[PDB]
Amino acid sequence: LPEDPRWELPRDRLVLGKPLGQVVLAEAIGLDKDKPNRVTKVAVKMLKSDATEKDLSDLISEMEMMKMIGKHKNIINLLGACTQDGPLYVIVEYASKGNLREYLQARRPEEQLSSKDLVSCAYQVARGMEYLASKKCIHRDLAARNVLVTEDNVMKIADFGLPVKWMAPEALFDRIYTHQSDVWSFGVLLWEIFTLGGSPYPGVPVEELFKLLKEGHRMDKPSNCTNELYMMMRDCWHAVPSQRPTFKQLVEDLDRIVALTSNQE
Ligand SMILES: COc1cc(OC)c(Cl)c(N2Cc3cnc(Nc4ccccc4)nc3N([C@H]3CCN(C(=O)/C=C/CN(C)C)C3)C2=O)c1Cl
Repeated sequence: LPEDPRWELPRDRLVLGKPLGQVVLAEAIGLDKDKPNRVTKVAVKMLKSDATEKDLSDLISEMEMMKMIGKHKNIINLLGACTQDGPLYVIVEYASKGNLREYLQARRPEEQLSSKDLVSCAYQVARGMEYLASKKCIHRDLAARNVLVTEDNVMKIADFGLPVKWMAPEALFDRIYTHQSDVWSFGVLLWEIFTLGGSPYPGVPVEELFKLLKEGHRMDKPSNCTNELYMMMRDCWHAVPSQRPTFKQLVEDLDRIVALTSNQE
C-alpha cells in the first residue's frame, strides 16, 4: 500500500478504544499539526479478522473516494489514515449520538424533540445530499440508519462511498440508480423522521412492494406531520423520476419551513 502524506497519521498517534459496530472509537493525538498536544475522538475503520482481498480493496476504494469528495459539515468526513506500519486504518469523524434511526426511536414519548428539531434534521440531511449530488455522488442507500448524529446534534450522511423499502421503483426493478432515486429515498427518510423512526410499509411483504408501488401505493401521512411536509414526501415519490424535486429545491423548501416553524410547536 503506497503512502499518501496528505492523509497519513503515524500509527502511534491513535489510541484505540471501544467497538462501535469494523469500526472503533479512538483518540487521535495531534491530528491538527497546529495543536499537537490535543486529543480528538475519531472513528476508525479497519478489516475484520476473517477478511478477504475483496474486503481489503473495497476499504481502500471507499477511502480513495472519500479523499476526492471533499469536506462538508453534513457528511461523515475523512480525517486521516494509517496505511504503513501494519493494518489499514481509515480515520473519520466521530458521531457520538449514533445513527438517526435509533436516535429518533429513543426520543419517542431520552428527551422529546420539538417540531422545529425534526424539520431542522431533515434540512441538514438534505444539505448533505445536495453536496454529495453536486459532486456527482449517488448514495444508493439513503435512510435514517445512514445518517449519524454528533454530540452537537449535527446530522451527517454516512456510507456514501459504497432496504428494498427505501429504493425508488426504477432502482427496485431495473437497478437504475440516479440522483432522482436518492430523492425518492429521502422521502422515505422524511417519513422516518416524522414517525420518530417508524418502520416503512409496515406489514407489506417485500415481494409485493414493487407491484404495490407500480400500482401507485404510497405510505399514509404520519399522524403528526403537517400536510406541507407530507406533500414533500409525496413529491419525492413521484413515479416519474424527472418530476421529483432536486435536493437543491428540497434544501430551499426545508429552509423556508424551518424558518416558519417555531421552537414551541
Ligand atoms: C471509512 O470509515 C467510515 C466511513 C463512513 O461513511 C463514509 C462512516 Cl459513516 C463510518 N462510520 C463513522 C461512524 C462515526 N460515528 C459513529 N458513532 C456511533 C456508532 C454507534 C453507536 C454510537 C456512536 N459510528 C460510525 N460508524 C458506524 C459504527 C456503527 N454505526 C451505527 O450506526 C451502529 C448501529 C447499531 N447500534 C445498536 C449501535 C455507525 C461508521 O461506520 C466510517 Cl468508520
